[PDB]
Amino acid sequence: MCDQFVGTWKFLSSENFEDYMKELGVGFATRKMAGVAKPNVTISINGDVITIKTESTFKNTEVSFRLGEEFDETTADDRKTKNVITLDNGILNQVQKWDGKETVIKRKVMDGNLVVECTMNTVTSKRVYERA
Repeated sequence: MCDQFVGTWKFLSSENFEDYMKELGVGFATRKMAGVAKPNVTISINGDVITIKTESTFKNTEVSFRLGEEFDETTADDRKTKNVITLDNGILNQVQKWDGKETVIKRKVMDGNLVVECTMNTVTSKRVYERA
């Protein structure tokens, strides 16, 4: 019926993740630990406030936001970013901006799988997660 964002998702696979993180400017070596982790992402909703909590990784993070409203995030690679997330037809669209640069992270639920497609400049990278 509806499998939607809320709940807990376990890494399954990734594609092109290395060239994306290079495009972002992630340092050689942070790129390494990022490619061995199998992160667990929990999406939780409290009223009109979404929380995306990333665990089982090298550096755990938690971001809480309201749709359409701009917020700050210091990312697990030390970027200091401004973000706006919107929702259109079941896809969360995050626009992440630091230094005249920008990345777009799209999240969509497809049949108990969460597909996160990240795009910067030329480069796109897909990560798939399985519902826990």
